[PDB]
Amino acid sequence: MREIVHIQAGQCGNQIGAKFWEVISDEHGIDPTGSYHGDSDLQLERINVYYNEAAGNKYVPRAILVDLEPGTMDSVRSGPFGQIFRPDNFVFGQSGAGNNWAKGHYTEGAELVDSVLDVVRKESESCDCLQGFQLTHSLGGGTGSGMGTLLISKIREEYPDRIMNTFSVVPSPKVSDTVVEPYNATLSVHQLVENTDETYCIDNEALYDICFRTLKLTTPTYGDLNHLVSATMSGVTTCLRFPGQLNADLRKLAVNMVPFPRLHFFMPGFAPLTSRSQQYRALTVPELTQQMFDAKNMMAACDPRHGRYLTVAAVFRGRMSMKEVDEQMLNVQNKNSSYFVEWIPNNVKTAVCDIPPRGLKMSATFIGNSTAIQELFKRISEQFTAMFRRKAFLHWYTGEGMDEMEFTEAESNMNDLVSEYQQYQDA
Amino acid sequence: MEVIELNKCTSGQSFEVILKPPSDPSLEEIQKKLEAAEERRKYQEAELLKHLAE
Amino acid sequence: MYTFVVRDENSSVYAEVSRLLLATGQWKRLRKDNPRFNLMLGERNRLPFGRLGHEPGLVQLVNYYRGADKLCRKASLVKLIKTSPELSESCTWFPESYVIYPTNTDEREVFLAAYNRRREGREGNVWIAKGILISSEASELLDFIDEQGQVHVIQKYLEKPLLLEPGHRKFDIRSWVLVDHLYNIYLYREGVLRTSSEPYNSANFQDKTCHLTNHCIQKEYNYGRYEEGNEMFFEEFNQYLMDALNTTLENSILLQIKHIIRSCLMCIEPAISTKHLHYQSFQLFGFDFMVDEELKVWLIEVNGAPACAQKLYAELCQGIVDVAISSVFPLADTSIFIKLHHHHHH
Amino acid sequence: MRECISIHVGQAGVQIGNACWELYCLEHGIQPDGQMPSDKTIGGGDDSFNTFFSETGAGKHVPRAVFVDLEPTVIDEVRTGTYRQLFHPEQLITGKEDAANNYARGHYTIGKEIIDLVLDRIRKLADQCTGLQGFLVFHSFGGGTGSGFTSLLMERLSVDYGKKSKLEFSIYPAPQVSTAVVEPYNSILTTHTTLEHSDCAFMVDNEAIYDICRRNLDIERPTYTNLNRLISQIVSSITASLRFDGALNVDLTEFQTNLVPYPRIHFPLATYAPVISAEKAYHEQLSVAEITNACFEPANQMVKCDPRHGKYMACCLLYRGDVVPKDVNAAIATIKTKRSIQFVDWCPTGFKVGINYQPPTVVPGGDLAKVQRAVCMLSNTTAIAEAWARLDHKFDLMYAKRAFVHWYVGEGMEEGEFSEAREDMAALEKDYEEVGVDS
Ligand SMILES: CC[C@H](C)[C@@H]([C@@H](CC(=O)N1CCC[C@H]1[C@H](OC)[C@@H](C)C(=O)N[C@H](C)[C@@H](O)c1ccccc1)OC)N(C)C(=O)[C@@H](NC(=O)[C@@H](NC)C(C)C)C(C)C
Ligand SMILES: Nc1nc2c(ncn2[C@@H]2O[C@H](COP(=O)(O)OP(=O)(O)OP(=O)(O)O)[C@@H](O)[C@H]2O)c(=O)[nH]1
Ligand SMILES: Nc1ncnc2c1ncn2[C@@H]1O[C@H](COP(=O)(O)OP(=O)(O)CP(=O)(O)O)[C@@H](O)[C@H]1O
Ligand SMILES: Nc1nc2c(ncn2[C@@H]2O[C@H](COP(=O)(O)OP(=O)(O)O)[C@@H](O)[C@H]2O)c(=O)[nH]1
Ligand SMILES: [Ca+2]
Ligand SMILES: [Ca+2]
Ligand SMILES: [Mg+2]
Ligand SMILES: [Mg+2]
Repeated sequence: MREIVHIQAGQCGNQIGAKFWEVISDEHGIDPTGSYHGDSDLQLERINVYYNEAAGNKYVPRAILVDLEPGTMDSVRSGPFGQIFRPDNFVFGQSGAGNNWAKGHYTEGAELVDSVLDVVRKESESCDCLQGFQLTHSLGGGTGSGMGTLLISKIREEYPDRIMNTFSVVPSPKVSDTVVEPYNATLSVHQLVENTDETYCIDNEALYDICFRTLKLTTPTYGDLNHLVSATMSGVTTCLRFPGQLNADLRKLAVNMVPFPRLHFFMPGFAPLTSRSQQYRALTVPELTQQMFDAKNMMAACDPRHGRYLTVAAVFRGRMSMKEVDEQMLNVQNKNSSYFVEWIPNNVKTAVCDIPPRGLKMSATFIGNSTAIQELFKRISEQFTAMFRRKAFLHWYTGEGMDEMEFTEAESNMNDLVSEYQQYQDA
Repeated sequence: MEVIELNKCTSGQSFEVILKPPSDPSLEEIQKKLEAAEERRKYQEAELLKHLAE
Repeated sequence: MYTFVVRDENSSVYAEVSRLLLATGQWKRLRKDNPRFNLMLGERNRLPFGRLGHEPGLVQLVNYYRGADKLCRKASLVKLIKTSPELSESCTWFPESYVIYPTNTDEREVFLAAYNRRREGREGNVWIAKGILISSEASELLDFIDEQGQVHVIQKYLEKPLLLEPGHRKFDIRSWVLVDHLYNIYLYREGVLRTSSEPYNSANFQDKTCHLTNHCIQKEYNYGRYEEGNEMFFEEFNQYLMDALNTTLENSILLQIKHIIRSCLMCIEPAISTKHLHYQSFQLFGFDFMVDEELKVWLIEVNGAPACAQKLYAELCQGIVDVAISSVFPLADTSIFIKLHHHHHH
Repeated sequence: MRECISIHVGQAGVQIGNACWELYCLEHGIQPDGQMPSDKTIGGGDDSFNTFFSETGAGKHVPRAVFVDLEPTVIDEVRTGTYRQLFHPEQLITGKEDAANNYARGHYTIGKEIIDLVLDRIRKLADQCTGLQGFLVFHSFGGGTGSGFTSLLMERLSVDYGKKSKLEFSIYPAPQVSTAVVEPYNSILTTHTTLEHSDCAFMVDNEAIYDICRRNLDIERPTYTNLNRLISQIVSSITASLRFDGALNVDLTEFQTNLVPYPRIHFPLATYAPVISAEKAYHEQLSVAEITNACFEPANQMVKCDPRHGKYMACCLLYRGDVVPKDVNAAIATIKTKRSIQFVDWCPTGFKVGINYQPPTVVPGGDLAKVQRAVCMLSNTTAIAEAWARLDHKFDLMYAKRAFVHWYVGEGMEEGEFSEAREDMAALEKDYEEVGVDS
């Protein structure tokens, strides 16, 4: 009844997107049928944020599934939770995007985008008071990247006073060997800087390293990477889905998290880190607090000690002492005060939700707007320039109508972003 | 020191004790207020829509 | 880790406390405007006491007592003594004194009431102003007060001071007093006589290298003749009092000093104590004393931000840490002060 | 008899209102359905309690209240809570989406689409009043609605009810429970725009109340419910003289007269005693001297500050319970000799005392113990400006970098409205310093 519209785009976007629906549907007591079989009414009080009700007391994700090839969507459909999704919200083409941002944004994607907007519009029109949109996608491929950014631009045209939120998956050569990813991602970041209000930087570099170094998985799969993504996504959406004081809608989060409109790229973090394998000792509140702020628990590969936190939100789940939570939270700030900008007083805000995630007695999710996120953008930028200075691989893009100029503006805008962060790390 | 104004009733009582003596915007201006803000929002939204059209 | 900030760069004493704290490796200094501190060593003017004790999770302590200026400004001090019944007009350890304004409240009239019973007892009638001048002649000072612009004090000048021999010299005593957060009053066992180097001349009041005993006003005019820096310490002065006068420092002067210090600070305790407050205060004071030839002690002035004497920085600054600070913020894992307390029953 | 309309704005305003009306009903022995067995004039009256309740032929006592929130959640808890029948649906007004912790969204953007509706609902209550005195307005400084809508509402009540008194109960922001990092911005903005429109404002700092709850009720982590029950006892205390027979502060005009000689300096400090845990097994009941003396302990104040280091301009003591004048005067005599209490030169040093013999009522199952006698001091001391200083400093820190400003400009407000509101506060902190210090 403050409604969110979810869209998932491309391979990655739909993979993490389906995972998201599996996990929260379980947290809200909804089964693949769409039938509620839970034992508490916290589960239902705010269900209409993410689900429409249907006849037979049926709950149906407010979810649009977009791709330019079918592969992944067929997989969603005949998977476990596939029956839960509204069939006419599956919107797909046949040709695919060949990891090519230009195909996704300008050629192949344009052919399909109006159909997606028809479905978005139908879902918007039956919302008591729509708050905005959330999108899941990668930035290194073509559909999620180029088409997903194209959609963002068009949604903002029709709904310019609604909030736009992305879970954007940032590429890393530790996970993909596709050579043009830095292109597709620099081009996407340009879009996100201008047209989203909140972006969760979910860095495939960090997810891989957490899987290998910490979880001792010698051969990480996308399944292992995604388990981390779904846990983070459950965590960062908890204040929107359950009854609560703080960051209970997208706009309020935005207001608390974004001091400057361009600096809306968040480092998420999760504790305790787990692989898909039972965790038998519950964490103490001090442990959650120390872990959630640990660099090794960050889903964006940045060293938080290399920058300064503009704003933080922390979300603690499970039955625990609020007193201990406040003491520990306060203790992180007072022991490391120098990493928290002094010109934004009381910049850390903390929420506690009694329902834990499945699997855990206790958990914490960290959302940080820190200036160290530049390291991520510099990395993408270094990879971009290495190719761009020899105009390499550009024919794949100019062949779809693009000019070099457009690459140059994008590189520039992301380098401006980086230096604005630097600006505030030294203030 | 000096008690005064002693008032008593069924509910209670009151008095004073003294230790020491001494030694607007119009309806119009508002409706305007609101309307200039809204015009500025409209301009900002229009500029964005102009930009998105480009 | 405890934390602290520094907001008075020119403080001789607190410079030294910054060093000693860091060197514990259990205290971390922050930028002066970072509010997430356990301890502030504050500025001297408009210290923002209203922003203290509103940081959850932080016991906060400051090195000044709000309200203390009332003891430490000459106009206020004089005022405080006449008005407070615990001190009163009686008060036998403070020179008769009056608050006088320029004419650009005032008790100029009531000053003369006494000036012309010393001209109508023809006895000693020398006074002193608050840039400072002594005179026998009232209107040569009043015409000096209005010609300077600030509110000033007129005080009876003590014509019969104790005089150190060899030298026929004059001195004041400075005692360093520390009041902690519990309002324990701690007298540092080392005081110092800030001496003159030039024989006291009672017939001539302009040549003021002999009437004013200030560490600066001596230097910048026989500095160093009888002892370093015109500073006699207590072992020697005690020794001299024994030799020359057959008495002790403790008995002749120091009981009086302890008495004056307690009386001063117990007077204002209710206006400045932090015992139930949301931040706690401590503070170092420097009390300045005069002794007459009769071995009678007189309070000159109280200093809100005193400097120590070079020899004694190391020990005093350590004591401040031990009692004023580590009392509030303990560590893991011989006392240089004497505690002023006295509970007589009547 | 002259009627008073209570207006509760935003989550904090509303939840505090709930708590107050719950207490008022118990105090006046009015039941959840609105029936009052002790009232014998059925369908009417001009008793003192009727200043705050209207009556129906069915025998129903209904608050002279209007609740307004820009989202519905919180007002829906009233609509279906235990006092649902007390209120006429038309007194509970809600929007679809809230002001998102933004003064401008609440003032300019959403305020415009709802102001007229509320004014009309307030007009419906005013029309049942033979002699309306004016309004009590309850809101937070830090919420978007509480700050932004309220100031708009206050500018309009000045226009449509010019001769009428306006009092505030204002929640001043505290990080231990605040929900937004821009609360300092909102607090200053609403204070600026609201200042000329409010005759007397009682600020409560959530910090103060939170700690009273920790320290005196042994509550490990205070909730709004804990906080509000406490706040509501202070409020009831302040308003008792308007709902009960007496001769002190019998009308809204009198608070201004007794507590506010300099109009802009209209922020009296409340101090309340005794606050005693209901779980406490053995409690020695506290004397008149003891609870009066507690009125001068910063730990018992609604705002932490130190009244020793400013001056007084007025001081009322409001007692409930077994208290007689003679005991009050002895208490005050002793206290004057012990404590630092300096009035300004142009004001008598003295107290106005109000005694209601009925001891404080408490919510059954609440945290507060029943007590034999209690007191609330209202003192207009320049020391409360410490709170202004704190708020202003935080505002300066953020605004120097324009942090978050774009959210406000985004809603139609102009960057200049920030610096103009800060100038007003700058001058406010100056008025307080003139009045309260010498050298
Ligand atoms: C780190 C790079 C990705 C993550 C891994 C992973 C791919 C994966 O997980 N794949 C390839 C689609 C199928 C999926 C897994 O099979 C292994 C299934 C069980 C799974 O995790 N399925 C999940 C539950 C499913 O939801 C899913 C998710 C995404 C896509 C499809 C299906 O295989 C180990 N890959 C390419 C590799 O490890 C490869 N190695 C390389 O690319 C190296 N460079 C040569 C890497 C380290 C940069 C191959 C030699 C195998
Ligand atoms: N004492 C008290 N403080 C509250 C309560 N609710 C919110 N607050 C405080 O008020 C401020 C939050 O403002 P709210 O009143 O929630 O804001 P709102 O008026 O609902 O405005 P929007 O939600 O922005 O539309 C913070 O300082 C909260 O701690 C309450 O019930 N009691
Ligand atoms: N009533 C008095 N009788 C005799 N000598 C006096 C006196 N008042 C002041 N003096 C002399 O003047 C000297 C300095 O005066 P005073 O102490 O008032 O000024 P000051 O504040 O600049 C230095 P400090 O802050 O260290 O005390 C004293 O050491 C003392 O010898
Ligand atoms: N974390 C995660 N990353 C993925 C997944 N699938 C693809 N990626 C990454 O996403 C990028 C390729 O984008 P993809 O979504 O496959 O292309 P699209 O279908 O054209 O949007 C590369 O950086 C891949 O490593 C996934 O399931 N999980
Ligand atoms: Ca085609
Ligand atoms: Ca009646
Ligand atoms: Mg692919
Ligand atoms: Mg609200």
